[PDB]
Amino acid sequence: LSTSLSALPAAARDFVEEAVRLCRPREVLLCDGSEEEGKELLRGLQDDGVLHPLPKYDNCWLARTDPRDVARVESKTVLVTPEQSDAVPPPPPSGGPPQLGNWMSPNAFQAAVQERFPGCMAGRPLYVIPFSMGPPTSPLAKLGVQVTDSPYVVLSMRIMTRVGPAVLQRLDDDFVRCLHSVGRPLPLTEPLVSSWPCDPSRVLVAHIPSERRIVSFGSGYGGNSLLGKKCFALRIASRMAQQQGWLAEHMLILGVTSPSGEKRYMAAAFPSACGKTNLAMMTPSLPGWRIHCVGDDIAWMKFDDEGRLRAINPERGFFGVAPGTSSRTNPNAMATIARNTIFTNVGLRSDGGVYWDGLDEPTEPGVTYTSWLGKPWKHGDPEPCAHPNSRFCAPADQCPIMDPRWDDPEGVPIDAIIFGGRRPRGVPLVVEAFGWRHGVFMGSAMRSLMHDPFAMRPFFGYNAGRYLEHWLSTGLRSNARLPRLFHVNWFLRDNEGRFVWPGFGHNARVLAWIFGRIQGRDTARPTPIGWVPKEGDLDLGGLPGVDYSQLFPMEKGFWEEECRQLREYYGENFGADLPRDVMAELEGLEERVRKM
Ligand SMILES: [Mn+2]
Repeated sequence: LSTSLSALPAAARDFVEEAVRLCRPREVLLCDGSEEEGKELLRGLQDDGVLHPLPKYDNCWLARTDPRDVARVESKTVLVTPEQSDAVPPPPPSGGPPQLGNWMSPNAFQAAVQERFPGCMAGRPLYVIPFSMGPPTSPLAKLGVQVTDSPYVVLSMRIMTRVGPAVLQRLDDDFVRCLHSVGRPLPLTEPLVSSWPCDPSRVLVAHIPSERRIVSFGSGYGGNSLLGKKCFALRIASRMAQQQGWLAEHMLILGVTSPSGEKRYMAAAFPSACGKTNLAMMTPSLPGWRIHCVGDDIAWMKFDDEGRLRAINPERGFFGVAPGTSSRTNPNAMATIARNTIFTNVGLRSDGGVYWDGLDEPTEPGVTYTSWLGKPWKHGDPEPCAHPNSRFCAPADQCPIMDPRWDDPEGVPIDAIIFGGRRPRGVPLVVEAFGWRHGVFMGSAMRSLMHDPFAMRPFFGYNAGRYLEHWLSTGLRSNARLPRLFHVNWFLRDNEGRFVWPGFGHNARVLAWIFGRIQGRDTARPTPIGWVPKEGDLDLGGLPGVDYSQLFPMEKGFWEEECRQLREYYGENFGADLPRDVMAELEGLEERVRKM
């Protein structure tokens, strides 16, 4: 933290001074990403009452939020473009709520800024955060400058991105301007809740791609405030990608090594509550196989000169949902979050540790709890101890299975892309697409019952139909080594309501099959929905009782209904903006189902 801004290049300096004149902060501080700066930020945050130390652990801290500021606010998140059709398809003609993004006109956007930002930082320091999305020297990396009046945001951006000097050395006119304020100028006219400033009634999270700009007001929380995380890495980036010939995706990236020494990388898009982080840092249950984590949320991908799809993880840390995390379910995540971690809205224990539903850290008898609301809590309370969207924010380099190339500037070659879902019936354990367009259809048809195409539903940066067109166009690249495309479902249930598939480390068996398919192996049989593993070619050795026929249902009734639902979904939500090739795939599936 320094008041000297002379190291900022001209365009970055211009942006900072614009924000200063608008927001009227008490002082202006340039962040350098150093260890000493982190200690300073922590001290101020503890003094402000925002952070509780967690003396059970090594340098971990707990923040709590105002109950009105606990998650991304989709209804207040908007794309700002001169033409509405550049941002979103036509409104559902039957009058249903728009579900592929919100549009705000430039006129309306500017008027909204003018109601909110003038003088919003009075009495507060403004912090300048120069940051890189990706290793700063990667050809796939992109820079930003975020200004904010939240030390909490500064601390978390330091973890989630690359911040400081090394970024400054690369900074020119080409960066994303990221303007943030909690919207609580001093003096306060009423007490805060949990020392957490916000302006919930006026929250606005705006994306202005034509201006390389993100503007976020009134929330201090994760997806709204850490502008690299979703605003930049998916919304702004997806539009850049469409214009510049790459892909910015809501995908984990992992490396899979066979017992015989070959390594393949795979990306996977999962909607919420499908075990995304459990897959990305899985400990495999097939002897000889290794899994490494490259990232568990965002993937930026571009074809190289040889036609290989190269991916980087543009983030430097994990901002993960805490509830459910345990040594039983994810020992790698437990190791990642054991030190130098900021927890938000989890429970606090009398022994100075944390608590959330599912946590299995041994604790002494007589240990007691305080909920994320600051109230005493005991098991059986109608409310959870930790908020369901409570988070850890931890450096990625603490994950024991980080891939050796997780921060390699060249990126890793992707040979499979996996779409995920959670269905009790109908959708097989694993299916491979018959080709590129068929796979793009599978991605567009993902569910979460809600539809979540490519797991991008809340994160489109431009017309979702045109994003599907971009995916189709991408497959036409001359001499591209296109990854094979798959859809997986870990969550089929049997007649008794128990899972047919044990999941977790056994998911490695599904990755092993996919690995073999990448290798050109003759291990599949055709079905109306795509290729499935032949019985015997999916390794079920050591899984006695697991019933192959239950893992690969082929139910005509289910698919007839699924087709009806998709047709209605496409018609209402994409209309004329749906690419013909996608509709053609639905029509093909319909005809194949007719003959089954
Ligand atoms: Mn995500």
